[PDB]
Amino acid sequence: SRVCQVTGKRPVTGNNRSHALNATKRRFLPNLHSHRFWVESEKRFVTLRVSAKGMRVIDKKGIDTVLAELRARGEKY
Amino acid sequence: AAKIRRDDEVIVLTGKDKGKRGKVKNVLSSGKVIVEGINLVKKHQKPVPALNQPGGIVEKEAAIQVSNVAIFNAATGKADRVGFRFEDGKKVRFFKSNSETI
Amino acid sequence: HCYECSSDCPNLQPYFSRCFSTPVWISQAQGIRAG
Amino acid sequence: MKRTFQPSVLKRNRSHGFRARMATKNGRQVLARRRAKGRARLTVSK
Amino acid sequence: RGALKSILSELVRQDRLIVVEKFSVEAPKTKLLAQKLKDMALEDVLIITG
RNA sequence: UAAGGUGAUAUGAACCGUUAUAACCGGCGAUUUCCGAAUGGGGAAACCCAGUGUGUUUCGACACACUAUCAUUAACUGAAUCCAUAGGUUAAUGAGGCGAACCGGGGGAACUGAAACAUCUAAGUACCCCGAGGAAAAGAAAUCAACCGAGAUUCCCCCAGUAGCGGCGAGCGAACGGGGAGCAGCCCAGAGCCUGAAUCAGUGUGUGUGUUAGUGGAAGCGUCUGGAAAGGCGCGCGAUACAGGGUGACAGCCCCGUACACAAAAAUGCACAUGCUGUGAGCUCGAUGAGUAGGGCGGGACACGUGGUAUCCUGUCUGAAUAUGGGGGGACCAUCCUCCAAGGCUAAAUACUCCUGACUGACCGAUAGUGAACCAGUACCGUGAGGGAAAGGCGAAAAGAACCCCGGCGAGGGGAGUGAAAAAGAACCUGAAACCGUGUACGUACAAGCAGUGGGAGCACAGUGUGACUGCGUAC
Repeated sequence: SRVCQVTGKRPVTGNNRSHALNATKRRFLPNLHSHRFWVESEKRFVTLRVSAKGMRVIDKKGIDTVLAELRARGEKY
Repeated sequence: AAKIRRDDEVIVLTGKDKGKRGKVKNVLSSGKVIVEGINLVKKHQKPVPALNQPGGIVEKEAAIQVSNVAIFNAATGKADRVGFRFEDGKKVRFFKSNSETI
Repeated sequence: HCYECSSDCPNLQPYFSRCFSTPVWISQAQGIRAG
Repeated sequence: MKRTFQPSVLKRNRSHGFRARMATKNGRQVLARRRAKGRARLTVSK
Repeated sequence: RGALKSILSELVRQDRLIVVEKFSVEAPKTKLLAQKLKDMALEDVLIITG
């Protein structure tokens, strides 16, 4: 399902509002891509369907620090 | 704790035999009590080919209510009520009005 | 001697009231010309 | 002529049978609604 | 309060208020109180104590 | 705890027990087929087919046990590939399923209202899903207030149908402040001295107290009617008990109870006392939660529909300061008040009732009250989801009609009998009306129509019934 593996961004729902304010239901899907991140600890590549907000969490916090927050959470990678 | 038991010479307080004295034959389940020679009815007993093929108008005794009898005291001469005391670790039926054990 | 049976109605109409009333499917009366 | 009900136990038990009802979420809700009603026969089965 | 003041005013009119100074009974026994109002000449009564 | 029992329709039959295990009631224990999460694989539930152990074997076999998947962890051995992973196996743990409502979260209508309708409404409702607990959630100020101050959340009453929002329409609708219910605050981002230092848990004896069987209970007789007395009349007695029920009619005193006084092998709820184990105090200091706050865009939530509009949430794109700093105070700014976000836990007041116990009712009384007073979610109906009835009363007690007649060894009936009553006979209390008969009185076979009404003979009864002829007269 369209969930970021680092930030946990679900698709959220909301409205389309026209210029005549007609509300109709839509979904704000997260900007998800599967990307392979190089870890020098594990000496491998690891792929993660991550949002583009999550790609910024990874290089700001570290890729070891992000994965440590996934094994201690319950995600599988 | 029954106040009216298997073989007690009782007296009837109510209902067409008011005053008559007989002995209990068997206490049934539903508060009905057979008294000997007291509550006589007239059963038109149908003869079946076996099993008491005498099929007369059999006169048996019907069940009377257990509250309509009282135990005959006979040491006062009157009907009398029952209480329950403990003598010698046994629950003891005793008469009212003279407190003495049955 | 197991007598005084009832009047078992049809198992079609669940409102025994109209069980013997109308079939309750199609009402075909066809000759109506009003213009 | 040919009426709508042509019985077959195999087509019955594969459509409305207990294992067919217990296969999906919406059939276990059927069986939940028929225990909650108090139904004698739960499915078409026996 | 205007009703109760008007009922108590009427109970002294139809002489159904009797004020005692003490109404007490020694043993907590219904037999004694059953006697309590025979001398008082009461059968249907409401006792109101403080 | 007992003198009676072997559940009910349900009689028997064969028995068991009688003051010490007959049954009954309770606590604990054993047994607990098959299906169903169903778990050894399968399957059209209630069936089919095994695997591997372990026995035992008359050699035909027979038993008992194991064998699900997933999650976490550990052990071993293990590719492409050398390390190493992935994988594979074997263990231990734990999970799943069902459940009426309440609860939190994720999704989310339309009819309707607007007198049409699209913004708005209905309504974040119905529903669907996920998850939890006895409650849940929220919760210890980035809060309000207004220059005074308040001091976590929740709930209730006001504030107030106010301020506002709003095709400024329909409608929506607060806070501040005040009165109450209940009221506890604490941790981690951290190292020292001290060093079980109270805590808060679990487990176990111990006490106090319920729950789960129970025990004792207090007293009335004559008399008349009657089928029968509980009624009437007479005269007593109990009452911390005159709540209720039953008994042949209406019982304080007949029974069961009730008030009251009591009781527990054993297993449990609650407190307390705690011993023993786990967490872990107090003091010195530092530390003070970043892809966050904020912003641009799009939405949503706030009573608040983007409007001048704060605040919150965040899909997307960005991006601080780091206490000498930061948030808020309804656009925004300056003052100066107040607070310290980006970690978490937290009882009570609150909501609910599938279920158990009592208790109550200006609640129902069999077309009512549950759909269901009764073998009712049944009979029936539908492929199915699903729908879904009707049906209570003999009598005080079966004493439920022996026997005799007619009949077809019928059905039904007439006697006889029971009983107060059979016009209580089971198609059974009471038995209305429609509707259908029989008997009797009167009328009626030359008379036209809302059928009555006014007049009215005659006749039949003991005033009633009928009503010839006649005037007027087209139901609701």
